[PDB]
Amino acid sequence: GEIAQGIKEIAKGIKEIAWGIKEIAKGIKG
Amino acid sequence: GEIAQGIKEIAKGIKEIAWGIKEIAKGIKG
Amino acid sequence: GEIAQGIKEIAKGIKEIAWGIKEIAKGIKG
Amino acid sequence: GEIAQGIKEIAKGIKEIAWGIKEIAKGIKG
Amino acid sequence: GEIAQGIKEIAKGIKEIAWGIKEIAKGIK
Amino acid sequence: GEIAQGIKEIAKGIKEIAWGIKEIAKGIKG
Amino acid sequence: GEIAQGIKEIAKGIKEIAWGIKEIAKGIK
Repeated sequence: GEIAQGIKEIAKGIKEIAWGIKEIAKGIKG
Repeated sequence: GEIAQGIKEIAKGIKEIAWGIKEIAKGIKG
Repeated sequence: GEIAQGIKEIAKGIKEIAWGIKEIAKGIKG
Repeated sequence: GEIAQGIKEIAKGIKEIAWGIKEIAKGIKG
Repeated sequence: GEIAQGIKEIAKGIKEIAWGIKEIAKGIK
Repeated sequence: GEIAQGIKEIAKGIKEIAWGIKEIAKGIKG
Repeated sequence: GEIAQGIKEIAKGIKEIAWGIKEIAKGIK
């Protein structure tokens, strides 16, 4: 259960990186 | 099943990062 | 236990990357 | 099989990130 | 034990990436 | 064996990201 | 053993990313 929870927290962090990269792409296009 | 679901969510986030990086590459090349 | 702890430490580092990427996006946006 | 498939999808997305990063390096060198 | 050690070495490297990214954000600012 | 192969494919893609990041560093330093 | 070896190769690649990101931060600075 602690392994499944760690993996889910990785997935959450990866989604937050994807959001940040999209914000960089928008900044560059500005 | 929760481990397989976490790994699939990581894969989804990584694909969204790939899309964002490609958008940055296109923005810079503009 | 050591595997679950290592995975949690990966998740912590990935969150720190997400914060850094957000700070880059803010810098680019001015 | 679902775990092996998720891991393979992570590998595919990571290779797509590598391609994008190489295109950023090309854009900067322009 | 070799798997746990490899995972811990990934964690260490990811933290060092985080520090570098923060330094980029400071450089841009 | 399918899990070991997926992990090795992730390792390959991570090395290709490392190469691209180094090419960015060289581009900027130019 | 093949799983432990793959994880160790990921750790090596992550450390090389960390080095590259540090070089970017130095370049911007």
